[PDB]
Amino acid sequence: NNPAIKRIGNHITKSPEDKREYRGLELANGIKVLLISDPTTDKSSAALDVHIGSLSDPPNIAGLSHFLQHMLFLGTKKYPKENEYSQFLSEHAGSSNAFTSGEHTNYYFDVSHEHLEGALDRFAQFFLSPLFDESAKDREVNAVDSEHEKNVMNDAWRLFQLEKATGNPKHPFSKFGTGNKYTLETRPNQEGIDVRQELLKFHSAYYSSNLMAVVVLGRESLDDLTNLVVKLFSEVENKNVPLPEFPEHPFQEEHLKQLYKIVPIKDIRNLYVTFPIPDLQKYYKSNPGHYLGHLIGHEGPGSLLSELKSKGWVNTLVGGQKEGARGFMFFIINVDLTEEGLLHVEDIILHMFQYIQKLRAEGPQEWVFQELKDLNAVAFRFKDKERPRGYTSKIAGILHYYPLEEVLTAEYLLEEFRPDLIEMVLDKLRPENVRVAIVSKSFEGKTDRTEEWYGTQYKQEAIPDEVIKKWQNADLNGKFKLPTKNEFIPTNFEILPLEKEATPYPALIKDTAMSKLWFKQDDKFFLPKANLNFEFFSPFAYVDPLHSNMAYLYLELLKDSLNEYAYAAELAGLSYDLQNTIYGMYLSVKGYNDKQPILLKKIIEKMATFEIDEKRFEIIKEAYMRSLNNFRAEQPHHAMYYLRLLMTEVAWTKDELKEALDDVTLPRLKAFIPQLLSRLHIEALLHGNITKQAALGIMQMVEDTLIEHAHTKPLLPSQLVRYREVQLPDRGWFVYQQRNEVHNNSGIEIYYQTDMQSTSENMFLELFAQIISEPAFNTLRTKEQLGYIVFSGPRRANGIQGLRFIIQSEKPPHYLESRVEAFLITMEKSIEDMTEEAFQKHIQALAIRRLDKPKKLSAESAKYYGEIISQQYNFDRDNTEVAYLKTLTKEDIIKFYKEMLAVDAPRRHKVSVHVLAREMNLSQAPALPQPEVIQNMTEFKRGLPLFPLVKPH
Amino acid sequence: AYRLVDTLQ
Ligand SMILES: [Zn+2]
Repeated sequence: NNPAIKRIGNHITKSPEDKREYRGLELANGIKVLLISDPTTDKSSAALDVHIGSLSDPPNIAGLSHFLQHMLFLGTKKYPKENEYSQFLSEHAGSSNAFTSGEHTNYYFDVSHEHLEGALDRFAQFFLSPLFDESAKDREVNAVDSEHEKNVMNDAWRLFQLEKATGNPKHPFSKFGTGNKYTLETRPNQEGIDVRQELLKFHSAYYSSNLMAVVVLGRESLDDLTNLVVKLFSEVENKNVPLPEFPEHPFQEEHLKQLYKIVPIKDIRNLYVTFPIPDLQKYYKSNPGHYLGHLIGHEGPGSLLSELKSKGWVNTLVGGQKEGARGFMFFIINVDLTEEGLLHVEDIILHMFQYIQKLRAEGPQEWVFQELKDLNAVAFRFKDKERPRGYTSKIAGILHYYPLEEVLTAEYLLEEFRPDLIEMVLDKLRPENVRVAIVSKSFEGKTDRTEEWYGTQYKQEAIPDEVIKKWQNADLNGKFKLPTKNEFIPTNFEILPLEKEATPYPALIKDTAMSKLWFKQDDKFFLPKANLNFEFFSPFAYVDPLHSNMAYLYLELLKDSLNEYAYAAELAGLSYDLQNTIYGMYLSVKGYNDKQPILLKKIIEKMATFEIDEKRFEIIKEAYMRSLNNFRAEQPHHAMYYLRLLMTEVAWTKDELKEALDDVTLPRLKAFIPQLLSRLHIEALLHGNITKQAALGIMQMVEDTLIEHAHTKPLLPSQLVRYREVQLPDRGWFVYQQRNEVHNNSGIEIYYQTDMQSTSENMFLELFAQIISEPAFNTLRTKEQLGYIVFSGPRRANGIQGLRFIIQSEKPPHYLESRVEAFLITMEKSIEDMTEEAFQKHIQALAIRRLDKPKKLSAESAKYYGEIISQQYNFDRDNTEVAYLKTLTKEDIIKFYKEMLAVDAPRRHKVSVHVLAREMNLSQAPALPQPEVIQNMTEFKRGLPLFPLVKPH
Repeated sequence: AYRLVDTLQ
């Protein structure tokens, strides 16, 4: 036997398509483990999930377990350097993150496959001896504060906390989990708390092996992975901590039959209906709540949504079970509201209860369960191979809930038909345990309560006994019918043999005036799926703000019109994306190849013969107006949006679109559509389980459907225009300044434009960014604590590129600027001082990043798709660019920096976007020139040259 | 249709 191992699990049930090998085990100290051996993987990975989270925070230090999560990255006894962990990952093509929920704290990384042990050794120390360094603590409290700051004016986060504030205040559910400077520093200081000791005590009390689950994925054998995990994780102490449990629901009697009227930040209009329920987690083999969610949340003919939409009351609906914690759950039915729907909330809810009564009247349906089961089994068998980092993180969470042997299957395979459970949950969905919340600007000034953590304005009322009784008497409405058999359920899963003329990259198999067809039969994944991507080119989609508006409305009305039909396909693993672009339209159809030609045909047919329902036009127009207005409530880092506007030849602002929108009439839209479709060019990628002849057939079916119904003719080659990037002058510095009216933080984007994309320019820029990537985070966030959001990397647009920095902060942008410049000098010196081997590690790390193989079809499709829509068509880019990268020296990167990037660089091309807050041993910052302040974007663009477009490969 | 956590480092 082995004393360090309590038990090795039996065979871990997996898909027969899954070539990864698995071993489950439990260590002597109680840690549940899953080992995943993948000898092909480019990146290895591990995750650990501790079954403790913010619900276990001390009542007097809100945010403590989340603060602890940040602090674990900042040094341990074995590895005391504050950024040892993150630096090691960066230098070895790795990445890491962590999250805290109510009951879990989950930590994960990936890394180059040959450096798993080194990454895992550093990771393991988090759970053994963190330093909680006193200086680290005082700095990092600002990252958490800034994290909360960004959430404060976010409508979703405000509602999340409001639900908690309106249940039983004595229940742990009411806790504020994020924490901030006040809860984590200021108040603790006022009350004599040694926060470092509190962190040490919480870690000591709760970071117990018996509450932990670890997952490791690597190229190593299952035996080698076993020895690794035993080696590193056997020393975690078992303190036999009881798993927290919350059997009493936070919503008791006095919290039920309540109405909440809420003022949002954005101009949004929503209704939230919720019912307290028992914890259904244990019923995973039958899943009664999913069955009810499927039915109540259905969007097909006869559904709840269909009738509410027909009445003109709501546009979208989400229904089903929602997690609480061990011991409690919620069942929800949430809808957005039209203006008319806001006046008919009572009637909307009556319809909800009529639908529920129909479920009660028909009884549980085994055939519905069977579909659900069948679909889940197909989904499991043919699941796309996951990226290691997300996969390990997900399994570590669910190891706490299922037997070892079932961790892969448990969330998919359904086994038991349980009409007793379906009825039991259905018996909870009654007017006497309903909570109702309306979110609307119309409640502005009419509220009398304030939620303390976010400031949310609301009013709480008892629902009148007469309203309840009316809902209790809901009878059958003839508009409500159960769904019928889902005919999109796929049955043909045959993988076509690999054709003799098959190619490693997409081949251009059709090149006509009307269409350009790129094709690749899948030679890697061998799942019965395909991706069909189409760009429709028409200059008429973006000619002016009006036409851009009409393009948008057209496609939104089309999706709205197809919804009832497309929903069945979606349940059956067949989806589509349809959107307007600056060049025309984009269509993507993905999923099981079987029924895929049928959905595609329907989309093009509907496109080309579209007739608009006037009521839907008016509703969707009003939603779009609000959507344009609501951009005002987006986050300051806005900065990105202004830079895009500034740097692109043609771009309509949100303001211009807003103005043009009133001029969108039904007559005008009806005229626009045939004009849009009259002349087109189509560029397509058809990629997956499909032959050349099926691909050619699909392409021509799309053309013929347009030709037939819309009389489409080809666009002139010259009309296939692409937009250029503005060309900044040597040594120029421009600043554009605006104010964010909603958020009380600044945002900045700094762009150092370099030159057109090419092999050499690409790799100079990418190597530099690789070298500065971790240091920028470490310097600008960890040390200087300028904000939660600190980003650096290549910016690529319209065939041009450069280096960008994005920061969101309480500090003014002019200050942010001087800190980024101080940082840039630090990096020049750091590049001078680094060893030739440190330099080569960064080359190798970038190389691994660029060569990492797609694990699934759509990831491979997206790479080819990027080559196609950018018109570079460089399908072998990675090998070619990496071969050149390996050639680079320190002097090359120094010369590049000195020529293009240094403050005194002869070819420095700098543009800054400064977004001001609503209310508006540090290294030496260099002196900066006076910027030219941009007053008018049009004038700015007029006064500068435009770059060329990049030549196709 | 059928069916908030704190990051980062
Ligand atoms: Zn955080």
